[PDB]
Amino acid sequence: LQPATAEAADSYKIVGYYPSWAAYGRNYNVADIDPTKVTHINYAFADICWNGIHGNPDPSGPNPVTWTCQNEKSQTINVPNGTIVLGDPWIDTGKTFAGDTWDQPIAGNINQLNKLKQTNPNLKTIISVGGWTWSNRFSDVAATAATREVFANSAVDFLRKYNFDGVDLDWEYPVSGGLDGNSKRPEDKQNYTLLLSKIREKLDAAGAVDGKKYLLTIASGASATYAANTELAKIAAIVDWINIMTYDFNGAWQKISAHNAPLNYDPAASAAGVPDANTFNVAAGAQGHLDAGVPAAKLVLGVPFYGRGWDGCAQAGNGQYQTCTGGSSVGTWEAGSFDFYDLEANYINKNGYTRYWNDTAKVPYLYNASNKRFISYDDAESVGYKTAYIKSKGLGGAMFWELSGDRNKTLQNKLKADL
Repeated sequence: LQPATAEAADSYKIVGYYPSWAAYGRNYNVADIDPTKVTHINYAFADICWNGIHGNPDPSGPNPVTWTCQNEKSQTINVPNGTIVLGDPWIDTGKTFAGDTWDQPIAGNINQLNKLKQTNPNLKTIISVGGWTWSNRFSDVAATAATREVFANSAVDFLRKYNFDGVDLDWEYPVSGGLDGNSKRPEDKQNYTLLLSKIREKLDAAGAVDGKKYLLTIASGASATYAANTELAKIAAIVDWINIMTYDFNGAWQKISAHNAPLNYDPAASAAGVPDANTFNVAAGAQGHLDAGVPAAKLVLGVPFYGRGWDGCAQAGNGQYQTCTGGSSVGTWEAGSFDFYDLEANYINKNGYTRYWNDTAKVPYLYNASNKRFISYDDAESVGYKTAYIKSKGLGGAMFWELSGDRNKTLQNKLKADL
């Protein structure tokens, strides 16, 4: 091949999440990933040790379980409070896969991520810490110098041991929001910035020693409250980029149906009383970061490779913005949510579900008139509007949750084609 012409686009990021638990019943393994579709993979998740255990027993979350803090062999370790630990040692580093032999330090999903690099040397891997279920100790870590130091040094340790290229903090969320059982403080706003600065300090030193650049990112909330509760301009100066979670704006937890990731404001949503319709859309979320002073190149737009549904929605408006009986009792792996590949096989203009298009919000939805279910989702067309927005605003690229939900690579192919 002739050496290809360089274009500004050559530089968009495509950051795909891989959830560690996909390797269980979902039967979607790291080795199933096509690395050519992404620039970075965020591995979800590592956790934080506190008093020798980790996890979150909050019963309002989907996985109310704790475990001892362990090493890569699933043996209990004694580490200081605030240490980043493997979230699920067995699947992360213990299970063997094709190519593994007895004579290697680690196996599991993480070694398979490193194999994807060997085969696809342009790929970078990033460990994501936290998320919805494991955000309960961030406030405690960020609250004092000593635990910020422990956490930052442990991020270097983890990256070095497991050959990650970077670390990503998914604190959901500083100050307010997230699961009720999360530790929270007003000072989370300033403390988060200092946590990030300390991590950058340690990554800068480690990179100088190790002969490389280590990356630091966060996943941010898209609401105005998140922006008010964080120092986005200061964060942006420290991190390599921010992955904004421009999705989960509406879902099975509310009675009025609406969109998971509407791109633009639809006046009809406000007329319907959809909570926060004015601001709960992708463009408003991204614009809030730009308005705060986040450079566009440091803003990577989150895109969902799943939808959300409701049961018992009236026929009016084809189910859209209607007061339904509740969240959908059906879902691909958990009630209320639908992976895109499942939608492709079983729902989009199939089995009584008819597709409709909201041309203001620029997203599709399904309504089954016989059974009254409504599903908001994203498809190739709506992803195309989201990439058009990325390009128009000069954003850094796209992030998506998550690889196992896009099994046919339909949405990945769209991102690739557009970015």
